Amino acid sequence: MATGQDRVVALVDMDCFFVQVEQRQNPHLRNKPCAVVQYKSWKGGGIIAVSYEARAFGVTRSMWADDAKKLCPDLLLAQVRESRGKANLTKYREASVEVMEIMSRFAVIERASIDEAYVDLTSAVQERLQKLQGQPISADLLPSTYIEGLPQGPTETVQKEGMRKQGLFQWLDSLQIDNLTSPDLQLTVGAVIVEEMRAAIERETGFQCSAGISHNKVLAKLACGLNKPNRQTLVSHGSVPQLFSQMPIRKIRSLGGKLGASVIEILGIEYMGELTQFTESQLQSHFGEKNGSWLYAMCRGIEHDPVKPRQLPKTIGCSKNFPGKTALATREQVQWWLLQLAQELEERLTKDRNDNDRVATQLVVSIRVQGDKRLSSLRRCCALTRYDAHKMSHDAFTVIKNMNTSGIQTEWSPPLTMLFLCATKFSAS
DNA sequence: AGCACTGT
DNA sequence: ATCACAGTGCT
Ligand SMILES: Nc1nc2c(ncn2[C@H]2C[C@H](O)[C@@H](COP(=O)(O)NP(=O)(O)OP(=O)(O)O)O2)c(=O)[nH]1
Ligand SMILES: [Mg+2]
Ligand SMILES: [Mg+2]
Repeated sequence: MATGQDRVVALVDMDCFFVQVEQRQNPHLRNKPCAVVQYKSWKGGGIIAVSYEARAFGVTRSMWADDAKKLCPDLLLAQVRESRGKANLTKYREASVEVMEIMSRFAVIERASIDEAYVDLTSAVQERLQKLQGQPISADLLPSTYIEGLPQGPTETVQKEGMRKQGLFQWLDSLQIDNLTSPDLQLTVGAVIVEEMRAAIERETGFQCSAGISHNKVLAKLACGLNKPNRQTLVSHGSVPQLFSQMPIRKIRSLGGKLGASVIEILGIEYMGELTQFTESQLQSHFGEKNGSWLYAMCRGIEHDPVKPRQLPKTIGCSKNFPGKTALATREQVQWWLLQLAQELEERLTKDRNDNDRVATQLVVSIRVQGDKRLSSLRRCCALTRYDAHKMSHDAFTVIKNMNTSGIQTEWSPPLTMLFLCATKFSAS
């Protein structure tokens, strides 16, 4: 804990998740360059998930499918289901629940996104350590594990699986010889458990995933990306100095945006490791007490954000953009789409209440007007008393109708480029 | 409470 | 003209 080695934390991330879901359903897509796309009409659809075969051609997320086909002519495409005029992600939310439920059998999980979850293995590691007590850890228990930073020094060596094994052997040889620390043993056992977790996910869903194992959430997530796909990486406390010495600051979670850019600009540094030069007080003065404290500890491999026990989303939301000439202008238009959104929301809320024994109590309504730089022009709350689509849509209209700045009966102005309904403030029931 | 930021 | 979500922190 003084060196931030009290916990064993893992981050599991499903490999090209939406693709895997579609590839499981359509075997003709397996082991092929493939992507998942929503809305075929505009340039073949926007790509939101890309198999690794397709990545090898340069296909990326946030790319029009027509442009993707220019890079990858044999690219196959699965379409997001469309329901009530909009993209419907239910299939991937259900697939995500399959996975989370398996992970819960092993430990406390924090659902971080639709396709990844943090795991706190600290207690499971102790449990496992007293079983087989004193018995050595065989390389056969870690068949897909990389040890970041290894192999090193002097004493297969040209291909990747050979590299992995050498690094693992070096790690395990130093373990059983007492040349490593107690937290290093714990991470190793954590990694044995994460192998079993990943094998169970694949056996029971067909989905492959990658994992990071380390002492905190940031290092776990960083480690998870070092060896994708279908592999897991152990980032020990001792590997942090070399790992961070050339790690771009933007690669650390929460520094990929404006804050990270201002750390680079204000301090004149490029890599996470350079942050160790500064005093905590110096970092607090530039970035605030909380950010400074977090940065001072994080650049040394230390962070204390806990794995929250939260397997379910906190909100259930429903949105649609209306770009360009499709922006909503008549009142009958806003009311029709508000109803479409409200109807999908009701279905999902009803399923939620039956599955998870809880009810939302607040309806958040957000819109965007044509010509606003910000992603949201107005957010407004109202009570959510019944799971009734028509009420929610009327209430959503009631709380935005004052945005219309026009006189004509059947006209809305300025036109709306975005509607968003969100149920929140869940309570047991 | 409304908003900005950050992430998948 | 990507888009559809979702969580956290500030004031
Ligand atoms: N609509 C939309 N969906 C997204 C976006 N980013 C991700 N998703 C959806 C699609 C993704 O399938 C899922 C998980 O996102 P990741 O873990 O960041 N990428 P993946 O799991 O696909 O591949 P790997 O993890 O091996 O890099 O969330 C986005 O910008 N937009
Ligand atoms: Mg993923
Ligand atoms: Mg992910």
